[PDB]
Amino acid sequence: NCDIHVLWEWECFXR
Amino acid sequence: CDIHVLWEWECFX
Amino acid sequence: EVVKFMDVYQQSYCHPIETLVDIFQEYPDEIEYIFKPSCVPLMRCGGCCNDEGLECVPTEESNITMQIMRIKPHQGEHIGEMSFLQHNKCECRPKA
Amino acid sequence: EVVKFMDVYQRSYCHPIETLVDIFQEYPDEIEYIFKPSCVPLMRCGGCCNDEGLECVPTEESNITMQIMRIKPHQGQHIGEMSFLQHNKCECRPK
Repeated sequence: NCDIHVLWEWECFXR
Repeated sequence: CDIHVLWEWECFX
Repeated sequence: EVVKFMDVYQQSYCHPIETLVDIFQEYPDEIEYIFKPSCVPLMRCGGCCNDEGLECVPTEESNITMQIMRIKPHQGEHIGEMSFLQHNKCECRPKA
Repeated sequence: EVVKFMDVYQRSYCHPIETLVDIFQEYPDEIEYIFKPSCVPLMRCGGCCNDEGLECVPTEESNITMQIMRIKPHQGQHIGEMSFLQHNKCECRPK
């Protein structure tokens, strides 16, 4: 769900 | 009032 | 009193933010006139995207009307209404 | 719901306003690194003066420190502090 075109969730900033 | 300072309507008069 | 990383990211991510836009950018055709104020607070698309390849661009647009002082030298001055474009929603799209 | 002239003038006159400033032009020497976010919300002198011929310039300045993600590719990621200049008071001075 962590698409570069979309804003925010911490569990993106996991990777 | 001065040009360098901001505001009162009676400048815009 | 450091600004927390997630607050910094949320405040800087591509969104509409109050920008001071010069009126000559919006009404260049009105050459003979000097405006007061010479620029205007408009909601304009600003901020960064997750990648350098992307740009913050407007998707939804609208107008706001504002009282602005018109001054033509050797004529006088008056306050009229003037409509200005504003950005309501923003998107991160590839650079074309 | 028209915006009254006095409100427009007060909101537009030379003052410090939240600006989203690119990190790359504040720390150009740091080429090797990629930052997240790539820009930062700083109070910067903006707006107009009573005559074009004056410019809105900073008088009182300070620093704000902010947590920013530093990335050197193929090396790893870290969140450090980074200090940025910001404008507290503004003046309309001749060009």
